[PDB]
Amino acid sequence: MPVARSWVCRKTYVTPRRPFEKSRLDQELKLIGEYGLRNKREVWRVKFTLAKIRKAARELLTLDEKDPRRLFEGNALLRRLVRIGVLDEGKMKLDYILGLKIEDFLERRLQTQVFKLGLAKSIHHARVLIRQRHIRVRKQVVNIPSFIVRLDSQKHIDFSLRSPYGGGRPGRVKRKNAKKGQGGAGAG
Amino acid sequence: KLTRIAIVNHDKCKPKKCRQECKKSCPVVRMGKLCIEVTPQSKIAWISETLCIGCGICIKKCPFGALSIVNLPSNLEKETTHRYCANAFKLHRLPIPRPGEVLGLVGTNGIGKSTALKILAGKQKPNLGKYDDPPDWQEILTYFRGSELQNYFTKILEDDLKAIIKPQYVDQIPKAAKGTVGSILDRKDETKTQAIVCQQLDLTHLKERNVEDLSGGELQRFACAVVCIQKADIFMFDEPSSYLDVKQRLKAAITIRSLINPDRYIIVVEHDLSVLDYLSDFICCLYGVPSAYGVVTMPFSVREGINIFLDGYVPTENLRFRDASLVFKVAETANEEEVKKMCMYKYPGMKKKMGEFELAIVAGEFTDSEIMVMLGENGTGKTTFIRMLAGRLKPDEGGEVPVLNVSYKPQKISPKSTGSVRQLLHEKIRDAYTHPQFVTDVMKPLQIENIIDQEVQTLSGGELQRVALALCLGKPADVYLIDEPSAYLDSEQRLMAARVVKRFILHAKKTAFVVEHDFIMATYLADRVIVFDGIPSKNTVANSPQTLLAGMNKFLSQLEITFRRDPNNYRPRINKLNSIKDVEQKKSGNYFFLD
Amino acid sequence: QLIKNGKKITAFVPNDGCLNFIEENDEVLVAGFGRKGHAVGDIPGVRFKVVKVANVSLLALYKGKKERPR
Amino acid sequence: MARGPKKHLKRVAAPKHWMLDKLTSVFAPRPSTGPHKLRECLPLIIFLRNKLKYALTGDEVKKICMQRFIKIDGKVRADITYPAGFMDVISIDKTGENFRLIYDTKGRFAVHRITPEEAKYKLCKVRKIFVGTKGIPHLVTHDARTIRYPDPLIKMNDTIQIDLETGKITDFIKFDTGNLCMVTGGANLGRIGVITNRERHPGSFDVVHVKDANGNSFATRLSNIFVIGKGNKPWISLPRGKGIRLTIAEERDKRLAAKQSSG
RNA sequence: GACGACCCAUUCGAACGUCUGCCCUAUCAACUUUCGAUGGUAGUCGCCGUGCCUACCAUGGUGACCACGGGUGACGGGGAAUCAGGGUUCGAUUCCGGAGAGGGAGCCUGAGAAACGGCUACCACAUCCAAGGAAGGCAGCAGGCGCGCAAAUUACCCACUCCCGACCCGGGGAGGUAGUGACGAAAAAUAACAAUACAGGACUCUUUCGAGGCCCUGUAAUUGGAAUGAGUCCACUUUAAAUCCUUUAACGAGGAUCCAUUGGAGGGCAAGUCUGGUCGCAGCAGCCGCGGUAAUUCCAGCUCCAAUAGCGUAUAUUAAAGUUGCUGCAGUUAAAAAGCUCGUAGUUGGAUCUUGUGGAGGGUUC
RNA sequence: UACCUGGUUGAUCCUGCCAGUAGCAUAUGCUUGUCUCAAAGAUUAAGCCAUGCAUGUCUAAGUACGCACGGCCGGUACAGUGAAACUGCGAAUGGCUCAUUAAAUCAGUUAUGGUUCCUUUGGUCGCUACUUGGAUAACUGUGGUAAUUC
Ligand code: SF4
Ligand code: SF4
Repeated sequence: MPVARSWVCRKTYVTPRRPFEKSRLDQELKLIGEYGLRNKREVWRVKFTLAKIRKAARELLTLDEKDPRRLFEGNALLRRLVRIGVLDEGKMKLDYILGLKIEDFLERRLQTQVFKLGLAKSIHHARVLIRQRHIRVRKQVVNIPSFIVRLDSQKHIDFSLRSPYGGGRPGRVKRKNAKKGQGGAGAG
Repeated sequence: KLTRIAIVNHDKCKPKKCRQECKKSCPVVRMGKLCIEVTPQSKIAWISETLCIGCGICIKKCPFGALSIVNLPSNLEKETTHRYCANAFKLHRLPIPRPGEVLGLVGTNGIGKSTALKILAGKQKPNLGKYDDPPDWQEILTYFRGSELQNYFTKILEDDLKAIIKPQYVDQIPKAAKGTVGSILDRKDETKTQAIVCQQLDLTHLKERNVEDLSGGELQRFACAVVCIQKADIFMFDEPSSYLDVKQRLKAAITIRSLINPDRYIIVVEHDLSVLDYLSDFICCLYGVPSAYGVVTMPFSVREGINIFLDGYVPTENLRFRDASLVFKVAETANEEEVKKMCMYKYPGMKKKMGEFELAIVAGEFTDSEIMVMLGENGTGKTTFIRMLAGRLKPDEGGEVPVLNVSYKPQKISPKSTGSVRQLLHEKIRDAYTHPQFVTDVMKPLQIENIIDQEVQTLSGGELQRVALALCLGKPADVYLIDEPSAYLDSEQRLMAARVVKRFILHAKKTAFVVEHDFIMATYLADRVIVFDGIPSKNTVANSPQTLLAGMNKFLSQLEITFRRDPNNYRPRINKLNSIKDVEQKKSGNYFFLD
Repeated sequence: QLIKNGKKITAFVPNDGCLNFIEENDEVLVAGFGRKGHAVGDIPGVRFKVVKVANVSLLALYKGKKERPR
Repeated sequence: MARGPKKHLKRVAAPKHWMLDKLTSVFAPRPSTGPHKLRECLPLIIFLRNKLKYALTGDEVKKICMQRFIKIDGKVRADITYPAGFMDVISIDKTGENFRLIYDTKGRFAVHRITPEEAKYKLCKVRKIFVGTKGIPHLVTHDARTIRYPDPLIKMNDTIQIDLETGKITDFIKFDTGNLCMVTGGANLGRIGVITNRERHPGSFDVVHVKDANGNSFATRLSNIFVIGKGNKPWISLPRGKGIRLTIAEERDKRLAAKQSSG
């Protein structure tokens, strides 16, 4: 039967062709350990978005200089890399897109920024503060550690207003310990 | 899961041309067991109902389509609504009720009938087979989601609709409830309904008599009358047809079929001969093994559903293999002894009264070779005409006292014993002559746990009639006295209750007087017959005994009812109140045929 | 012997002692041996293996998770 | 099977210029049979619900029309799927406003409000000329209007002006070089320019060359050219952007520079 | 104003015709033809052109540039999977076109049907009967039997999207809502941090020994306080009425539970030349190979490896395959040049027939 | 990401295939906490089907003597709400499946100067008469058949 639904979706990563290559295994584990990730799929996502960026820049570099399509799509791809802080304003040409690395994108995650901005004591503590509703971006409580921070959004990371750090009510442990402590005198 | 068997039931089967390839392709035959038997010039093959497994390999390889699978019933563990106790009976499926039409249930006795009605009425609740922490109206009303029962059960919980049910056993009514003469009916849920039922159920008795005065044929009509005057949205009629006369079964069906119209639900169940196909609009059938489990079919139309039970025995669901049209004395045989030795008990007439009611008997013959059937309507007092014998009332002011010994079985029983029925067998000798009087009756089918040594206070009332018959047959007599012997018996064991008495008495050289409503019992037992006439509860006479062709034609003529019988299945059927068959029969004076 | 064609097959039974579960005149589910119709290893002329017995898996019987219903 | 005419329209099969969403539904309004082709009209329900937003559902459109508020070419229409099209006027006398249907330069109908003295006439393209019984001459327009006794100078492809209270001809523009036109089909849909050459073929299609206000040049089949003014000046008021069709790089630069859309 | 009708023009179409485009097969080479095959003249029939059909006449029409015949687990297209460049395989399936309502045939009504939720008959099934008769078509939505390796509830509503009628009002298993659902896709928990003892390594004082030392690991007898949703459950919000999600009061964590699995550890290919049992047996092993009394490979304990809310196996198919080769293979000896020569179609085919000065944009002439 | 590795020998260099490696879509095994999407009796049998539903419809404006309900009293055609029945329109669209079908269907491209067309929209609508005829349905009344939307 006809229906008002839609069926558009896609995959966001690819698996490596050699399963047990020693040189590949420890390189991926060093990226997991330095950035505080959960699994290999979380690294293979970032390699796939970089590969699609380089595949587009390598096409536009074939066309003549000042071709109408090379002018329009090239200016759009370069603006969009600067907006997330991955590329320097002082560089700004397609030739420098081919010089980017995976560690340029892993540094722009909210989990990395919560640790580097000094709201947390480790890259492993930062993920737990985000996922437990303690942190805020501009006006909004955010709950997703892989959120990518825009260059004007950068100076507006903070604690939540309804949180035991940030100026809110105490948690359920401190409330129970105080209650039963006063009850130690009797009638509580 | 289901058991499966191959069947060779095809016409013009051809061992002469098929090269016997069904025999050669069977794996059970390849492993060296005789599952298929056939050879050239034999007429039709034989196939084992127990060595066979449900694989279906031979069916692909017969040159003609002569062979196919049927399923057989098994203990499937699917769809269990309720279980009776730990390790006991399984109900399986439940039917769906529909408004503004009549649903009829059918099947053998004990198969799960009354427990479905109790669940639908909300007097029981389903438990899904869980014995420990059983469900309560939360998992129930979630187990039913996606079905019509979901939107139904929520209304009986919220009081948006309410239910009422006629008792299975009506002899409890005079003990379970009380009032004066008349008043027990007067104070029910509406007034106007009581005045209109007076045209179609007989209300002459209850304005003169107490409820504990009543006969079983008054109590059935009183149970039907008192349910029709109450307010409900759903009504259930468990056996509206026991202790009830051939004319009165039609009158009872008519006053049930008037309830239907104003968006109300109705469910009915019977073991009948000729009236369920006047009362119902749809049929459901129950199948299984009665001490252990039952299962409910999808619904059928009336004529179709009756044929699936009584002429043929397999439903559209590709299953049952059982009933084989057991609806008549199908063999039509006679081959027994003719003897000129005889003894005589001939007696004079009398006049008598049980109340404000005139009764009389004419003088006549009685003799040692014969069984006498008694014919006449309910309220003709004829249970008291049996009770004269063995001397309990008016022994010698007309009639005569018995020369030695007489044995008696009553139509009303209310038991008073303790511990087991087993000790009551001391009243008879069992080992000296084991069949038919015990092994083909008390122990049939399957030698079941339900009867062997139970208390009569937990025994079923339909099995209590069987053991009460089996006990009273045990003592010596010249005469045996019987009334209502078919009460609460299904069609299989009605013929066994007729066989167990006639096959015994005709070889013992002994007598009986017997009383029945049911046509099949009367036409098989009799060799001479007695007929009553007059006005019920006012003035009635018992006639001199007659030959069967003289007796029953006068009885059917007095009822203004006449019969048809079918050549393909022997089922006896009623003709409607006016018809070409009715006028062609009553101008001829013949009321039954091919006898 | 296969149900849909009535033709005959021989099949291997994996693992130590699994032949004790199989009995006779009952249903098995059978699968390929891993080489697209050719034989495998030291076994001469066997192209198939058993995977299910009477609607229970040989792995669930062998690891003690289930038993044959009787 | 197909045993007669169809009476439904699937939403992915509907004309692209209506801009219907993907996920509310399976069906779209089938335009009522009438003066304009199914591919070339705007159903009245899409104008009231989706463009002007006076109603949130099709039932709120039905109970606007049944109160007799809506006029098309000066006639009251109660049908919610009536096929309005190019050069028609819609009047809503209760709110006090008037509209004309004209193409936006991206090839879709703009909303275009007009003064009540300009709501008194419309422009019509000539489709046919013929002579009936007793020698009486007849004219046919692009919107199915039939006129008796036209001026004998009015020929094929010309534009005529009519007053809506009486339906009679007032004035006309000849098809010839140097006159202003709008493009009503193909890829050049919604552009405006002056006619600069006509190239003709005996059998098959003639081709017209048109010149822009900014000096761009474009061409189309003669069936797509509608004349709107003698020489350089139009006989109707024109919407924002005036048919100039700027490219995606010019459109980016004005959107950044002007800071419009609440920047 | 409403309704109605003959004729033009519109709109929605329908029907017939033009040009170019197709999977395998020669163990299919000749085919069609008053039993209309190709064409001409007059007519009949039809909504209209026409061998559409009839009478008379002529002797034509197609094929190696593959006709005619046979096969197809063949409905066509938009499209889908895989892919350096070139390709190979798939498309019953929500949009568009066609065909059909058990199998064949005939026909009424109407603007429109050779209609099947219309009718008549034969052929195959099959229901009721008082044996005279009467009634039938789920490849609509739910539901059942049979088949098989293989596929969900006989639930609620016209509120939304649209359609039909005489209509602002009635109707809709079209369509919407909830149930089942590890086909498949996106996001993302299962522990964070201090103190203490032992441990690594910088650096300083000192010939060396030893001490001070500051930043990171574990893990045990076991310490300490703080944070939180998974669950339970009141209220608002949600919607036709509800559920779910989001919002918010009250309970909710010390680890021995609020306990992560599926396959492996000789090589290809990440990870034990541990300890007990069996003895060419039981078994393992895609492939090469392990087991015959001191097994790195079987059966088990411990330890370790890989991916992770997922992982293994059977079978079709794309890449790897420059192992079908157009780009781009090979034929002395590994598989393979007709014994030799002529020759029609097909593919391929030698040389030749009007230029430099001047100006613009740009160079130092084109 | 334009890629290879194990296996013919006492050892070497080749030919050549078998086996491994990654994706995709059907079945199947073991395992499972939260949350947003959503395919699903095509493959075999276009095999056979119990029961319920899936197509109807009235305005100020074709025909109102239904005591069916009703008013301030009366028919001045005749009030007013209005079951049933007659008349008009729709039921040829939608939904389901993939059996047949190889110059056929289908796609792009063109043509009716070789045809038909309910409805919508615009033209056109002047070569006993102050109003004719008879006859059916709803309704009332009497029936036939085991049985039907007889
Ligand atoms: S079943 Fe078939 S094959 Fe077997 S004997 Fe009968 S006809 Fe022959
Ligand atoms: S079904 Fe199988 S087992 Fe039964 S008779 Fe046929 S071949 Fe034998």
